[PDB]
Amino acid sequence: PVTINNFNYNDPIDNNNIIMMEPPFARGTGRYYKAFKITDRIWIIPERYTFGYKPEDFNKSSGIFNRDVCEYYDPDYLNTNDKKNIFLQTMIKLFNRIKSKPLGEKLLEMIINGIPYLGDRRVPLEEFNTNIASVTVNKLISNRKKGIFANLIIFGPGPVLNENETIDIGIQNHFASREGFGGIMQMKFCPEYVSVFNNVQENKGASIFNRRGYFSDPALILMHQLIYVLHGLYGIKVDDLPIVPNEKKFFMQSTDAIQAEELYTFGGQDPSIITPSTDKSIYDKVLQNFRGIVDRLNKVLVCISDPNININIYKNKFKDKYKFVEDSEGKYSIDVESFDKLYKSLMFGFTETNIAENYKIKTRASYFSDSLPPVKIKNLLDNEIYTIEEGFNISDKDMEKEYRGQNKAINKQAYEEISKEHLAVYKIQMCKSICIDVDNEDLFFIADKNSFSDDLSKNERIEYNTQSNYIENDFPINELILDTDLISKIELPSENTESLTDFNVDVPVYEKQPAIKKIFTDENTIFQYLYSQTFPLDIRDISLTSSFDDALLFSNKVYSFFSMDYIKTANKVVEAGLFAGWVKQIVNDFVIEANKSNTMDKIAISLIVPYIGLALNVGNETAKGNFENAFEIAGASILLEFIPELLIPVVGAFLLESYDNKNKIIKTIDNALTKRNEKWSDMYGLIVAQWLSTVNTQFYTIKEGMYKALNYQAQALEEIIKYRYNIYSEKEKSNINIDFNDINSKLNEGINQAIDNINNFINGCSVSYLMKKMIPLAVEKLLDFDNTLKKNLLNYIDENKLYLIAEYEKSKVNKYLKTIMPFDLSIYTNILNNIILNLRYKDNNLIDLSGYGAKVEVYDGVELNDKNQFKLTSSANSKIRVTQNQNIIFNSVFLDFSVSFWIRIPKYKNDGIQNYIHNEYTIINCMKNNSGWKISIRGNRIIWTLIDINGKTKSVFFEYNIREDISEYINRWFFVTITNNLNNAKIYINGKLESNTDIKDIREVIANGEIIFKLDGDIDRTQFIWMKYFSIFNTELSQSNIEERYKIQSYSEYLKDFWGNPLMYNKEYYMFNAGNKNSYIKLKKDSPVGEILTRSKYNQNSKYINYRDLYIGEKFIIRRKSNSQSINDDIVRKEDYIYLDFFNLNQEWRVYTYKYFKKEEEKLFLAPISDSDEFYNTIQIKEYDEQPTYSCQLLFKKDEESTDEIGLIGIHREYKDYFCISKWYLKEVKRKPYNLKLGCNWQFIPKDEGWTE
Amino acid sequence: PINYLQAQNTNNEKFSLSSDFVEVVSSKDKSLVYSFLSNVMFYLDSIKDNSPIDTDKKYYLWLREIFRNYSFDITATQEINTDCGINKVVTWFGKALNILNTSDSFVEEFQNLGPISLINKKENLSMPIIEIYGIPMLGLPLNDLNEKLFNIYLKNILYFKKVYFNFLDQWWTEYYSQYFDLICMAKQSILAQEKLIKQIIQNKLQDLFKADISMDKLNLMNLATEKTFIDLSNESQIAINNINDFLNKSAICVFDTNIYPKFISFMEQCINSVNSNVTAFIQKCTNITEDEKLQLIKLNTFMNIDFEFFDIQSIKDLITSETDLIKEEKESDYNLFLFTLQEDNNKVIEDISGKNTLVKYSDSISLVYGVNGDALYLKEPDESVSFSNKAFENGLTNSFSICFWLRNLGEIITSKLIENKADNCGWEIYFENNGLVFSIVDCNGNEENIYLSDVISKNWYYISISIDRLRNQLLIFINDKLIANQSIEQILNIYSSNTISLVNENNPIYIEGLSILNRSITSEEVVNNYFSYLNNSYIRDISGERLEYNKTYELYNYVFPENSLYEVTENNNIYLSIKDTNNLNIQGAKFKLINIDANKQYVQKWDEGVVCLLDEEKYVDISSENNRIQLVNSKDTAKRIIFNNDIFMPNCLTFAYNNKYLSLSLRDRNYNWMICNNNDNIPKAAHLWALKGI
Repeated sequence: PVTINNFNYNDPIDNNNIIMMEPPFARGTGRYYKAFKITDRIWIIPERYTFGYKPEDFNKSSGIFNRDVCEYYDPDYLNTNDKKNIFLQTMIKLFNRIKSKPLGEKLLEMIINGIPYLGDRRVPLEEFNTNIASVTVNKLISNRKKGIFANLIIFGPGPVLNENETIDIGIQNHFASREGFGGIMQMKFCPEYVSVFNNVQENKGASIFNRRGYFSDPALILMHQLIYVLHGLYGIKVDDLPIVPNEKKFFMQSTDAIQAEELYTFGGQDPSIITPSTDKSIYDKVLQNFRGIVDRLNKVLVCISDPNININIYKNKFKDKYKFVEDSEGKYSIDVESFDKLYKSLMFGFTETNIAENYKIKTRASYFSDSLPPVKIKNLLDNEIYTIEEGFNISDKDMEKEYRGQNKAINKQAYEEISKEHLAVYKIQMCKSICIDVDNEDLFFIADKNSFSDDLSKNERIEYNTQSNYIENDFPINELILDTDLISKIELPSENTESLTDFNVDVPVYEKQPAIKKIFTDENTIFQYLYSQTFPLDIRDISLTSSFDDALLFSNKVYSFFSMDYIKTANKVVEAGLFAGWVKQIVNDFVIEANKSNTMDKIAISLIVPYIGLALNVGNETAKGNFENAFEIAGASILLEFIPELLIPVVGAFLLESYDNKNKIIKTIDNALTKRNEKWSDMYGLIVAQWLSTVNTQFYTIKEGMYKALNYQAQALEEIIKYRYNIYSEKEKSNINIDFNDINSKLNEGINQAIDNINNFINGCSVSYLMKKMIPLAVEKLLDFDNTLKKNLLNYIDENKLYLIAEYEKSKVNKYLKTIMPFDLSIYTNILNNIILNLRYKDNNLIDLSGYGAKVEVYDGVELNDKNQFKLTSSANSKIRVTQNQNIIFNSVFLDFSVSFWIRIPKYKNDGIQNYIHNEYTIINCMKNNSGWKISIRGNRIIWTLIDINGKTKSVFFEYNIREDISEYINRWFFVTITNNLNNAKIYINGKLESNTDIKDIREVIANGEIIFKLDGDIDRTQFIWMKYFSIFNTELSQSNIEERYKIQSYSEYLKDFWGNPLMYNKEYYMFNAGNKNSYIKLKKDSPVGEILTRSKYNQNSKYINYRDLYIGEKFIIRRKSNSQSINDDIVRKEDYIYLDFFNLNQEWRVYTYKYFKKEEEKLFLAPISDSDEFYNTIQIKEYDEQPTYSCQLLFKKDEESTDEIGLIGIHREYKDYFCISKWYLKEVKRKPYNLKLGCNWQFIPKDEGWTE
Repeated sequence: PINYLQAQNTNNEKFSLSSDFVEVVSSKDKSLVYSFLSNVMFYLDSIKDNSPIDTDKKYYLWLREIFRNYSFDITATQEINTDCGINKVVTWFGKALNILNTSDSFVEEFQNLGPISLINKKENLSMPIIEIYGIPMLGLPLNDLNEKLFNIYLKNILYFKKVYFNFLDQWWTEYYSQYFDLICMAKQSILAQEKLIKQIIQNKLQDLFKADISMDKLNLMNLATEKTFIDLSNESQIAINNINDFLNKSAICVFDTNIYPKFISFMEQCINSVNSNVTAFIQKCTNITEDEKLQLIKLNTFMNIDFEFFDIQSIKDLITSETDLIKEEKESDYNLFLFTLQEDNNKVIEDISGKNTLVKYSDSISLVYGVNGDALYLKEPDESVSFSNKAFENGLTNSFSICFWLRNLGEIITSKLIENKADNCGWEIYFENNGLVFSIVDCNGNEENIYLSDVISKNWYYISISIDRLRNQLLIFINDKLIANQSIEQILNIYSSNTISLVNENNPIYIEGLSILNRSITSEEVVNNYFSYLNNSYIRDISGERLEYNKTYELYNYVFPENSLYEVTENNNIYLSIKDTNNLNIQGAKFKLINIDANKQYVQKWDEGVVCLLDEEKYVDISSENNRIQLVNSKDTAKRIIFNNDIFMPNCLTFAYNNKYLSLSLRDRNYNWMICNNNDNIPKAAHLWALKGI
């Protein structure tokens, strides 16, 4: 339906796709531009937007245009035909990328179909007119002029490259695209100089490269502007109460008025800033405009300008555009449901956040988030950099995880930083009564109290037909996606028409303003404190001080907000012998000083960071005194720099009508109650909007300041280390081995963890402030209004007591107006993940799903299965080779990383217990030159060894007892995790810490970058090891995280056997009871019951080994009962209905139970397969225990559809242990926590190659 | 430490708390008592010189604040990163017992100094006497000598354990004894502080009794005080448990970081002797090759790792007694955990939490499988169920929560559901309008009624209400969402009664999994329980009831939850499509689910079946030309679909064929066909379906 054309700037004019356009703003002043029709009704003019701007404004000066962007100027840009062609091809590529997905195709289709109405406010309703600057545009055909219809015109960037904009045509101070009619909309755009942002509000754990800055995708910016184009075309770019910033104080950011359209377009929490009253006002204005449009359509009879126009075709087109409805007679009418859906989709469906989520792009979290300087993209036409399908985040280039393609630190080859010479910013010079310059974008944003509507104070007239109107600022994007049609073609009229004659139009005028404002203030706040932590590049020998004044006095002194011990250590000077140790200790102390929190349990908040006040001194002198005590005593209001006035209007009283018709007087009371509920939510929405636009912004600024302060501290420490290293002599430097990349990575990880803690604390503080100091004030007046409404309703009823035969109504009112509508914040709101080598199964082969593109080579000697289990044997070709990207590796210096997997080791050969005890064989190796880590297995132990460059060895192992009667680790799957940090190396088994060692003596470990899975050593030919779910993390894992991962990896739909493998149908099994681990079942010699005997034990040769036989007793088998599901899969699933048969001689007998028994217990009835009315033969398999386990329970049921439980199979004893069914167990399983030692717990043991007599 | 402990006891009934030990001991009047409760004393000093307590409202507020401050102070902990994981240190352990109380925070010293610093007698180890007999000699072949050497190797390994065990016993006798003594001294301070607070409360209540207040209010205040005493006892027990865990972990890590290295060092100086003796004996044997001797020496030599027996988990399981296991088994957070079983015409409903609540129910009640088990079914009008327990009296300072599953089969006039009200005090739940209402009222007139909407009939709902009086926070969840987070700071004593009544009042209802907890719950707990309860291998309709075969249903797509698919004839073929916006009045198509085992009634996950559509008894087939789902009048040609569902979308199911999920398709000239999709451009939410009872 939508086609992207191809051409070049030098193609000859054909007057069909390449034309000599006359832009509307020319005002009949000639100056045609070569225009290209990329798509139907869409044109591109690769030229600079010089309409309104003076030519001298293109060069940078001391002035500025906008006070919230880092402007960039380049007059030479777009000065040669070649540059024009590059711009045109980039536009083509961006449009193709947009159309590559259904959502973009739908947006483009709506733009194309949304042709402007053929008129405006200055036209009689009963006729069309095209001689308007907002409808037709002129073109030159001569080598005189004709007119053509257009929707969108895209120009090149104006004086400011990184400031894209969309412009609508206004005439006589009236805009036709704000009044339902619509008009031609222009754009100024540049795909090269995109903006940069940060994700301080988003937590991704202790990620090295997180919060390093991201650059936007030009396609997303283009779609963002196209949303404005769509809104303008559909005539819903209406103006209402703007969000005016407050500029009374000095620390408050200044900005131009913000309309609701921008916040709606952005999406997320932004629409919550618009009060529901303003939402309703905009909705009503749009509805009135649409009513005017439909009246015009119904009253149209003829056309004047171009008689060749087919009026019926255009009427049908407009009907399709506005979703009107044609009656049987022919009249056009508005359907409320269709109009509501259209409005919600246009305003809340097409949003930047939704588009980014659909296209898998990263973007600003909120409209009020801070903005960084822009960057220049090296080349957007290189498919190795920017692909249409995946954009920057190319999966093939290992750039899909965490939007790595957009990260400034990762994709350093895809952009160039802008020179500060050309950047122009609006700065405030604060001088103490010496003078510090601060970018205006770094100040607090506080909306003035005049930005919020007080329409809640107006009286409401309630009638029988009154309806509750509630606009939900949301729309399911999936519904919009599924509404797109990618087959049906368009049937638009011809774009050509009569030439334009009327050129009256209002061209905007722009003027620069000074970029510097000087003010005087004697207050030392966030800005002054932040400045004190910066030093000139010239200074090299700096020193940390805890005195803010001292830091502000001497350039060589840098303020700090950490413990005095850290300050003393940072300044310490040591000989080269202890230099590496000193660096390690100071880096660890930096990571520890940050990461400091105190638990909070008296606030509904979890943790508090104590050093914010020292860092920033924000609010009522937070630095002085104990910050924690001040917080506990005065709430979170201490942190705020400005307590804002709260607007709480007095809800106007209702004025009900007097309808004599009981029915039409009783509906009025219910309408009043519904309207009251509406007023309640309107009040909640107003309070939330005020909180978001006055309080939360300050907290976000505090978070940004803390991030900046932490970065300043890290930079100062790095500079100090560099200076001290340079002080040392050449020989000492040669002796010393230090990698600054490791220092930077560790500092960034510490900063990220600290920022996570700060983010959680600040979010808790803001939410608590909203719930405690804002809502109750509104609720008080809401209760007052409720009482007033109750009084009004009662006299209304009394005045109509003669009518409406009323006690029920009085009771209903008294009951309803006693309750309060709860406040729901979610209405207005919206794995470890530090993994680098997640190995998984794709198709008869292993791959790395971490997203770093590790190269995996699997040899023919390895057996794999769908259960992600792979087996290593003694064959030379049973080997796996993993090559890791050099960029993504574990820290060599501080050595913080973890390794997790599931393992299964066979049982020691009975005769070969000497080789078992003495021979150690490696199973995993990551060694390059005798340095690295490896995992080996000496019989009865699992050793993890670590060797440094010098040759120092540190080992941590885990030994599972081999004397146990029934071992839980011998040859059953179990979960191994190994964790290493700068100091200690720990080993956990099945989520429980099992051992640790001190590795303080380790010097340095070099990563081999080549992991080999292979059994190496003096192993026997029969050796074989099973492994599963191998993964590596680049951080030290906590006990809770390990336990959670163990639980997650242990969950499966199916059931597990004794070894831990899936339980299968039609597979011979032996039964093992957890409560009687030493007992087995043997069919009675005479009676048809199973006697319980005692398991045998090893008594052959050695006192050093002891175990109990397992392959004894009757061989059981599970048979599918109904055979309903497909026979392809034989795995047994929980709650399945089964027959528990067993092989006796050559026959297959079945386990039954007595239909009626008096006593609690009753011996089972083992007998051949048959059908009878005296026994139940249906068994359900259940797993009551929530924690991981290989046990299961068996329950007897009268029938599949019956809800009567018979009892649980088990063993009891009066000696004479018996294999029975008990009704008592039915209760014991429910007594939390589940008792794993109960007699109803069962396990199945199939013959396995890993267990021998 | 004993002096500090004795400073916390007193005989006078009009004493006063103080934090200066020297001031307390120097007190001639003996009117002072030493206490480390900072918050309680600060609060007491704050109200000092204020209006006297005369009204029961003031007394309730005073008691609530005292209880809150005492609990915050006693249970205070600070988490620190130790080599042995993370330890929850007790902040106040320094001020009590005068340990590491020199200056600054106690945690700060405890971090910059090992846990060994707590005890006053360190370095008590002593090296045991070691007798390592040397290998005796007669020659023998490598085949026989190998077994001899292996036996000697095993014997030496065993001796190296005997020594490890001796060192462990030394640690237990000399080091763990001091930590257990510290534990005993610490739990004595907690009881002393509890006694002090109780005496303060009793003195204040006695003073109030000599006022102009009605006898009924005074009795209510006395009962509230009695309940607050149990609450304080629970808080003190929590503090005792924290102290126990913290000090036990400290002792274990002391062994790890202060004794094991010395044992390793001592044996490192003994493995050399064994190795030398073995080498000498091997060299003294003649009938063996030199390479054989080298290999044997390489085999029979001990490295450090050969005598490392430390197992942190074994130590933890070694200091755990049967009493600890019994306490863990007997520890429960439920004051009522309903258990219902139908048996064989012997329906049993009872509490299994161990609190033995007396349940009185009429024989008219029934039991049905509601969500994941038998559910009380109140059908006949005027049916009542009552649960009796003293703990249900609630009071002033006690946090609890109700949790259950509800299904209303009636309409929507007002109707009581659950209540524990005595005239005015207590809490209530009742249907009102098209939703529920939760009301809590104190004996002083303060009320708090919340309306929870979207409780329309014929739907399963999961109600979870929590009252946490430590934060004065009220949390109400429905399904898996947070509806209310109100504050109850103005809600005083709600002492109501010992029994809560459950009634129907003309509205039939299923009630399942009723549970009463003696503590507040978290959002994570509610979400986990809600999603784990529904993970039962059963596929449910949109209502929430079990999906069953041969029942007439209507099919909806999750993306469009108001559009029912209908049949459309195109190109002499019948396909299922979505109703257009204009023609949204056509009656939706009705479906039926068939199965190979026609006896089976209730659908289960992974079940394979045939979809039956109702005149000619149509069946579902998958077109091989356009991949759309068409209808064929023959069960032989119909496909065998597999039914499943997503865990996090419990009431919506998924169809599968050849491992391909059936799903909707993009718009096609006012149609949205049902297809067997493979493209990735269709949102993953489009292959989730819902069946509604017709």
